[PDB]
Amino acid sequence: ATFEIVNRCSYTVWAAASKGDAALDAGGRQLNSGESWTINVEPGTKGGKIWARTDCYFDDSGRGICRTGDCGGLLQCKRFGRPPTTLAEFSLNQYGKDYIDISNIKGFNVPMDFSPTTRGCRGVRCAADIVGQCPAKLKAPGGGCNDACTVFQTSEYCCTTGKCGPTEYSRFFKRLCPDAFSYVLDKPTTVTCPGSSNYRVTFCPTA
Repeated sequence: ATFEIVNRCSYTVWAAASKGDAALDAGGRQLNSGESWTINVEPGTKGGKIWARTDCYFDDSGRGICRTGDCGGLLQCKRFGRPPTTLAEFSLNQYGKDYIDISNIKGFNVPMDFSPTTRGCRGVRCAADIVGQCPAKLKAPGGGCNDACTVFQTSEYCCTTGKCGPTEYSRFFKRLCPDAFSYVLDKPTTVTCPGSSNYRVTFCPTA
């Protein structure tokens, strides 16, 4: 499957793509404002994620740091990134279909659209100004808006026991972005797409 990753933000981002225990394609790349990077993701990839990283530094060997979304200091990510990270999430070729969503469960750093470029379904978007409107207790001093599990480490926010409800913090993310997951047991906003669809992830889709 191809994923076209497009940075429409006015700032550079370092895109990342991983399934948690491995890179997808090269795992990460710099995207200046307006640049597009197309990756190939193996069919059947389960639990894949794409995100943006901000304010990164890397040396000539590809090691360094990002202020949001850092994946163990690597330019080419092979693990998931440090919150806060808006997440494009997908599982491909699962019994004939693909499944896509956007999640704020790991916080928000950059607005995003995640849409098919092929027929048969609809995209999802979280492009409100969540960082500007972020509750004071969730603001990440490094940049971004953390989720409440990251900040407070409770069973209720992290849904550790499997039985959590919405919270004042999850409801903030859900009010600003109704079509993204705001907590683990949110009513799902997953879209079913034809198996083997192709996609575009656009950072900062609106102005």
